[PDB]
Amino acid sequence: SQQVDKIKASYPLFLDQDYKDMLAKKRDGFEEKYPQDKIDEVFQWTTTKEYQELNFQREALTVNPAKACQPLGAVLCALGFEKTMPYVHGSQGCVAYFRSYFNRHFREPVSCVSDSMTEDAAVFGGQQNMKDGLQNCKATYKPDMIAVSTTCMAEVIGDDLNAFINNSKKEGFIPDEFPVPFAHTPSFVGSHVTGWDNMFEGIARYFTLKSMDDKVVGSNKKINIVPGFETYLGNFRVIKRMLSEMGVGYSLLSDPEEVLDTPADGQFRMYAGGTTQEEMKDAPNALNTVLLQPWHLEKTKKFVEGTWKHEVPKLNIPMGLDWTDEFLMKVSEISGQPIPASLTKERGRLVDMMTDSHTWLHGKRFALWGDPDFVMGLVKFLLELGCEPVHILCHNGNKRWKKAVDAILAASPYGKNATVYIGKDLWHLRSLVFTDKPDFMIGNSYGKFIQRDTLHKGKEFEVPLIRIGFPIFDRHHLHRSTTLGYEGAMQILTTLVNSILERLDEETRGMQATDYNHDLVR
Amino acid sequence: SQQVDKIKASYPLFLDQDYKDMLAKKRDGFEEKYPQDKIDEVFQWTTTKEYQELNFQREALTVNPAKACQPLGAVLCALGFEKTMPYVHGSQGCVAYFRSYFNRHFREPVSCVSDSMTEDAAVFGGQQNMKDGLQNCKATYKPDMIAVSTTCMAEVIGDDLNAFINNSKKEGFIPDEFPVPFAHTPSFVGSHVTGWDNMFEGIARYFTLKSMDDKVVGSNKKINIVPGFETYLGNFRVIKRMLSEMGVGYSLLSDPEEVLDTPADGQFRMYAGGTTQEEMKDAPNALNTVLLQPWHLEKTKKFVEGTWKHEVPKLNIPMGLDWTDEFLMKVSEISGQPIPASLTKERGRLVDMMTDSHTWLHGKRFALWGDPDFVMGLVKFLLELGCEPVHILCHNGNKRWKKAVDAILAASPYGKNATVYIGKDLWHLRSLVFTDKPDFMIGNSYGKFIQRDTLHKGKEFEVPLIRIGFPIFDRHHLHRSTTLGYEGAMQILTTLVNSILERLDEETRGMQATDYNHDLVR
Amino acid sequence: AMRQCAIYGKGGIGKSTTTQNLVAALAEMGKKVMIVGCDPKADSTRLILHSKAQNTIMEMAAEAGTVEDLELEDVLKAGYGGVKCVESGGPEPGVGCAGRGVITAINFLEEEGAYEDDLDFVFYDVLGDVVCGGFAMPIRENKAQ
Amino acid sequence: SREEVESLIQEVLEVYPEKARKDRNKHLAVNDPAVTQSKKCIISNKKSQPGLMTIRGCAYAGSKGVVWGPIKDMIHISHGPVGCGQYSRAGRRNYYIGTTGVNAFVTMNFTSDFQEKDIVFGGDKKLAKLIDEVETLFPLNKGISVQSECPIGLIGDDIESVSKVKGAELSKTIVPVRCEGFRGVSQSLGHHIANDAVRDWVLGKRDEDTTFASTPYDVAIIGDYNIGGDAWSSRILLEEMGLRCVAQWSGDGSISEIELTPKVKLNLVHCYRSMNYISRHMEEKYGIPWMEYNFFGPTKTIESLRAIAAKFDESIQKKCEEVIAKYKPEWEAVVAKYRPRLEGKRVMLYIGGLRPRHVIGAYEDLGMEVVGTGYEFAHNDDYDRTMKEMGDSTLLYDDVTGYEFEEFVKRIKPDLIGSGIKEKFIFQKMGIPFREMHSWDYSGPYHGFDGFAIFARDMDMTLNNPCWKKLQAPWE
Ligand code: CLF
Ligand SMILES: [Ca+2]
Ligand SMILES: [Ca+2]
Ligand code: NA
Repeated sequence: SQQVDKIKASYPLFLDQDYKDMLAKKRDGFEEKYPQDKIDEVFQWTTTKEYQELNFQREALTVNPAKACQPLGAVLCALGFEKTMPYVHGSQGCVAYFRSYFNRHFREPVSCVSDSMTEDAAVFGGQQNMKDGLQNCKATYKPDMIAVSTTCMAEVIGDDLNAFINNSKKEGFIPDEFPVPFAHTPSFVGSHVTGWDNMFEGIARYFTLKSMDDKVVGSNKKINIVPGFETYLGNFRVIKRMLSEMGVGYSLLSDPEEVLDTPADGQFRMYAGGTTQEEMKDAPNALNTVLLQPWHLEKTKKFVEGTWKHEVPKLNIPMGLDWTDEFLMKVSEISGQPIPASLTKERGRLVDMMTDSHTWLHGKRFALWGDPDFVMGLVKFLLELGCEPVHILCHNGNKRWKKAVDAILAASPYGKNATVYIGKDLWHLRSLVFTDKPDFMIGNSYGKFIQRDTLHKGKEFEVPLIRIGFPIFDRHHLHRSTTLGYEGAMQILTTLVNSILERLDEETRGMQATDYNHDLVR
Repeated sequence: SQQVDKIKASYPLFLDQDYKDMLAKKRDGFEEKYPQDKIDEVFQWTTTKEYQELNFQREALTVNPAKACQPLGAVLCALGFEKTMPYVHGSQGCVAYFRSYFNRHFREPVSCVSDSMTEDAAVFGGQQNMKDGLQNCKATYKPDMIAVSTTCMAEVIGDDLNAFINNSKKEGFIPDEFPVPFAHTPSFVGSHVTGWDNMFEGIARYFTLKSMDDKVVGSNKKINIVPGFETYLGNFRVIKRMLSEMGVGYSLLSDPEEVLDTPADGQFRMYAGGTTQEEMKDAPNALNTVLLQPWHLEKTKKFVEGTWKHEVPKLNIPMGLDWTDEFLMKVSEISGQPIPASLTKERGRLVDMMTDSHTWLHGKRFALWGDPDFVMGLVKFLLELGCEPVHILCHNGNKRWKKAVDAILAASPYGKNATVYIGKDLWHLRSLVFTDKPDFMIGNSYGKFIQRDTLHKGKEFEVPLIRIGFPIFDRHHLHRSTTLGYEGAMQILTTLVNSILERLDEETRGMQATDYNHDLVR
Repeated sequence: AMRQCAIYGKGGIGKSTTTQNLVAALAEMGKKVMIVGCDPKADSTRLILHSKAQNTIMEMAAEAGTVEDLELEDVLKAGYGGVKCVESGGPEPGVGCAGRGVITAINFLEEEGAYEDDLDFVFYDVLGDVVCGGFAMPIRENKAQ
Repeated sequence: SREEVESLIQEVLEVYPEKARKDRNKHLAVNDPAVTQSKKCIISNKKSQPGLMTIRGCAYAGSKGVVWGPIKDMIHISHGPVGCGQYSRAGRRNYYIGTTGVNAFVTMNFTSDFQEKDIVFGGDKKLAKLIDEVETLFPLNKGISVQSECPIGLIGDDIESVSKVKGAELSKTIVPVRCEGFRGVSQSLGHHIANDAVRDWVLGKRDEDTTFASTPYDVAIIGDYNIGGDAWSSRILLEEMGLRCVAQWSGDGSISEIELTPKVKLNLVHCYRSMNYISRHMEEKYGIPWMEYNFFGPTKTIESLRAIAAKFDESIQKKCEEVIAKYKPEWEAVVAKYRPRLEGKRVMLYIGGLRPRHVIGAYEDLGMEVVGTGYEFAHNDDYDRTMKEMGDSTLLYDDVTGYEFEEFVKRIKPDLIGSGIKEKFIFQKMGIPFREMHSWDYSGPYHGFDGFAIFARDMDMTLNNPCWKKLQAPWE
């Protein structure tokens, strides 16, 4: 039943007595459900060290991964180019998923096409799909460039992107001069960030490989900036703001900030902003190229160093105090521009915030996950805050990256209780937060199920989630945030200390029980 | 007892069994405490409509006010002028409180002096305190200006600021040309915002009253902006950013943003930035003067309109969509500068956010309090979001202001269940959230005690607090936020929808009970 | 537009009579005027109202929880030629500062919207025997130019 | 170097006009542990010079905020305009157990919110009506106090009459306190005014009542406002020692405990400054002796437990040693962990009237040295108890000025500073670790053995925090 002036949605509608009795009867009569005491017993066992050991020896089963597949990254990279349509050669199912995944995180349209290869292409390849596909796409959506990547089906059957595109052009399906950069992006190799790297290097080689004799390093007086897989709009923005603030000429290669944030003014803009084709062509002429997320830009780095001849600086992602300082100093060194008073003051304001909040942050324990560069930047800043990054998980991380992170940790007393995990998933992390309970978890929306699981053991075992990363689907507009630079550090610091204070307020809200510590001032 | 490797602070230390037994014995043996069932009975009675009626007929007692006294506002206003030292003529206790109050909100030093009038000044006045005070202050702290206000003791005994300062100069305690603007700021009249208005008009008259024959309206081509009592650093900032973005010449009269946010770089800066004396002298030469918080700038308005001859525009505080649009259009009209593409796009981005979050915001009920301009701006934006502002409380509001707010409400169907209360305090508001329960409260830190109170009645009666206003002492760095313009609307919208989603996640986190609605995507 | 005037003078020399006839003459010639009595004797408006004694703001304020409990309607009365009349009144004999009582009353008129945008003149009839800081407050507070 | 300090003082004083210079020179001194009569070296408890930015508060803060505010089951009215009560609402962490707004009222702000008409006509009738309203809406309050703000005495209100009349009418204890801010020269007179108000309107209520069963081990904790739980972590030790704590003045205190205090056998004074007044009175009137103690750090706590136990029979002295043996391994573990991290570090302190000298032992238990200390409003009997606790040639400052404190810190260069909220952010910007020593920086308790662990942890987290190595941009 419903009271017209107080309509109930699923929650709390199904809590009504008649629904509750109905669900009880459904269970008892037809679910042949395990007895509740048995369920409690197994649940408890899943929180033990014995279960954790069995959990960590898994070799074939993966549960609740913390990574996605290559083409997702290729699509995001492509989205950052002017009037460019991401095109994934292969099965269409993948494209419905890539779009939906980004639509929920950015709460914005996400354009991408597929050439719908089906069972009759599984045997002889998708050459015809590519011919008709490129023609239909250019004609229908009028992009000025089509960036091609692939689904696993096309990779497994061996479709040759280069040949397929050449033939499409040779036979007139699309103009010979129409830009169609491409990249093989197998989902069974690496992860979504690997797809970004592959797609980027593919677009870079398309516009510069054959014309390097025309380039002169440093002739355009700019600094190229390659962002990598980035899902926070404030990150593209803060980098451009700091560089402009320094009077540094630059070129952001793959800039999706405009297309991932169009205004709702009466018209739908399929395309907006983005790195121009001319900027890619001219890139070799820059003074140098800075990679913001080097751990997932290795192929791009080999091409930029080996072909463009840029002395790519060995810089970590600009997250936290030391690394933002290093990024600015290097940029200053390469461009010849001094670091201005405004940035020096911004730095000092972040330090002020750190001195003001250090007492609540000191010794707080965290479990965290995400992509490699983001995870190590988070780890570095946590150390700078006097916090303890106990469970560091990067499903798509690698051995060399782990060694680097272990070195960062060894350089700080606050890194003594930390352990870096690669190849492990969120089901592994779940055991860690039960056996060696931290104070909070810093991760994406999938972490909400772990919080729910810990609360079930008991309120005192609950590990609250602090949402930073990708994807974030259960909160609105956090994709507008910033995690890079002094601005990103201020935002993360504010989020961490207030998450601590919110939880403390929750624990001291008990009238005449725990409210003796429900302080007005903190 | 303590475990050296897991030290416990008050919470949860006192939860240990030995402390718990000790507290039980203290109570039973010497507190002659009312029986727990009697305490429950009275608590319950305090949540009823019967108690609410008795509560609303109070005529002499005030409980948990939502306003402060005049000089607090005079000090904040003074703090916004270059190398200016706030000086409060009267009792020193007041100054220890004003500083501490702002120190806890901004987490920054707050400089201000007193001339320590004591009992022997209560009979014959504080003329000597003023002479020695101004001399000692100028000599010791070297300000270029001393802005004088007063404590209630000086007001009650009738000290004549004008005469006291004139004599201090006449007798050589401070240079005759040394600027010493002043204002009487009685704590028993209006509130802290009235003190801001009084102090501002005092400084404005000091620099322009006697030289008006030298002024020509519009000769300097700028637009003056008077901010009023403002405790969010992002508000001073967003106004300057939007005006500069429009290419509009302007002058921010009382700008404390630099002094309330100095960097921690090794040195303490007692003074920083601020409106210059030259800017105050030149102010009458502007095209016009815009008051950002007109409801507490009435005395300033009379002086600006009557003496400077500026046609002060009838504009509401620039909060929410419509009012930010109006502010920009008026500024565009006065300066002749068009509204640029960047601002038009920012507007459209706020509208996009509203369309994306409207389903979670629709019909949400709120209780809220704060200063008059801030409160009406919050009310207007809530209406724009499709929310219902049920309990609107402004302790320091007035009848004309209430009529204006009632008109804003009558202009929207979403304002039908709203009631505006003036002269009422947070004890009155507490009854309202128990008798006509809203979904959330939007207010300052004092609201945490109301949330605690509602939780005691039951988890289903708990009204969570959303912190926006002043002062905010139990969370860190929220004073860096923005509530004005499109930027402030985006921040408030994000905070409101995520407060709703956080609470929904809390209510659906029950394993096999309410988690059927613990959606990964919202 | 609106001019703020104050009539100051010793008591016992017809000052209130002259003030009310000056005001009646201005109303007669078409001006919008408001008379605010600021004499503890509260006899600045009887001739305009044809009354024996107008309830003062101070009298009514002492009976209430807060001054805002008062309604302009009981305080402000229209008399001859439409001129508006108010009496500040004073605190009880021997206790308050008569001057602060006058400022309290004027501040109330301000908040209550008594100063219409219509008004051409506002005349404060103030006592000027002993010119103490109290009776000089309308000057110190720019209540009248 | 004594010479260097004397010279620092004179250099700093040079910025002052003549009058302020001569006066301030008497409130600054170089310590001499041999001195017993502090007046020979420093003067105190005098008015503050105008415009110098004293850190001091007023008598209202000393009465309402310090002494009376903490009594949990009484309703305290901040009588006068809205300011005072709002700035002091829940700013001091005087902890208590209760159902706020029902049987306890510490964190609430009750006020008569004076408007202009209240100044003109006086607020006695408003006060009387306010009291009836309090009685109607908070029926479980067990007494009311009237904390006068500046205007009360200035306009001639008679709050004593109102309290007497309404008190008899309602058969309720109503205490008028003349703590107007213009009285005295700091928070100090507020304490004295408050102690006298307790004495005159509350303390003798049970003078003729013999229903309280007393034991020979009954004591009262005098002068511990339970900041962050300080009194509870003190109380636990005294009771483990076999004593019975009848009352706590006034942290987590009830009006009944106060009224029961005249039945105790010994008054244990922690804060000498704020409550020596009522202590002397109880000895004079009831014959109850009182003694000073210190629960800051293991050395002082052990010494205090032993001195207190010596006042009772052998059974208490035996339990005293059992309690000391129980905690020995706990504080030794705290020292073992933290002293090596703080050994040799120098601290400069500036607080109110007790802690500036009372915490020295705790710092020394961690191998730290207090190179400077001073009080906002201490009297000379406080400095008499201070010089012997401080090292030779250390700096002392009474009612220090903002300017002075900053200059002394720049020269001395302490590794840590322990002061208040108005001082905190100034020094952090200078890169000097800072710990609030009034509010314990929202941490605590610091009293007793359990409090020592927290104190150590706190001094360490702040002094050795990684943030202090980052104030200088590397391009500088
Ligand atoms: S020394 Fe006097 S008792 Fe002390 S704190 Fe000052 S007021 Fe109060 Fe002031 S803060 Fe404002 S101006 Fe009056 S109301 Fe109150
Ligand atoms: Ca959107
Ligand atoms: Ca700060
Ligand atoms: Na009842």
